[PDB]
This record gives sequence, C-alpha cells and structure tokens, in this order.
Amino acid sequence: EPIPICSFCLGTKEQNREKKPEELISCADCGNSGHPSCLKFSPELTVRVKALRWQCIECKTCSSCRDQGKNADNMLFCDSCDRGFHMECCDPPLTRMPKGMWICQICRPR
Ligand SMILES: [Zn+2]
Ligand SMILES: [Zn+2]
Ligand SMILES: [Zn+2]
Ligand SMILES: [Zn+2]
Repeated sequence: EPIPICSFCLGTKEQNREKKPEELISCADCGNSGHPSCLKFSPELTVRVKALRWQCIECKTCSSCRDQGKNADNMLFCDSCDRGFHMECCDPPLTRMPKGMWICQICRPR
C-alpha cells in the first residue's frame, strides 16, 4: 500500500523515466506517488507540495470552504501550491477562465 513508486514510469524516487533521482509526491489519501516531471509539476510545486499534504486529481479539494461534490470537480488547481479552489471560492472572485497559470488566494493575497 505505502509502496513509494511512480504511477507513470513505475519508478521510485531514486529513479525517474530517465534513471534520474528525484523525490516522489505521494497522495495524502491514496498514497500514490509520482515524480514532478512525470506529473508535469512546476519547480515551485515540487518544493511547495513536498512540504504540504498533497492530494491527487481524484482527492484534490477546496481550501477556502473545504467541500466536495459536483462543484469540487470544477475547482481550479493552484500552479504554486496545487491547492484546489472552487471557481466562486477564488479570492478575489473568478471572472473567467484565465488562459495560462492559475494561483490561489493563499499564494497571491488581495
Ligand atoms: Zn515517474
Ligand atoms: Zn488520492
Ligand atoms: Zn470552496
Ligand atoms: Zn496556492
């Protein structure tokens, strides 16, 4: 169950797709880990997520109100901490889908 392996390349933190050593980001609910390169994570997420309770795409929840359901599936993932936030939970309120990288209110105050 706690097997520290990658779901994309079946490799551990000691060996990546190209035998490259790098820590693995294991889901705090499923325990499934994956390399930042395999998960297409950002340099900030790699260091920002390794120090916080990370959740996979099927576990990611809202940090503002902290809820689940249909709206929880349409939330936005932070490009700085990978925290999910409902479209309406974003601070300030989300006007429209931003073409590019999104960052939660916890990472970018108002
Ligand atoms: Zn991998
Ligand atoms: Zn999970
Ligand atoms: Zn919310
Ligand atoms: Zn954030």
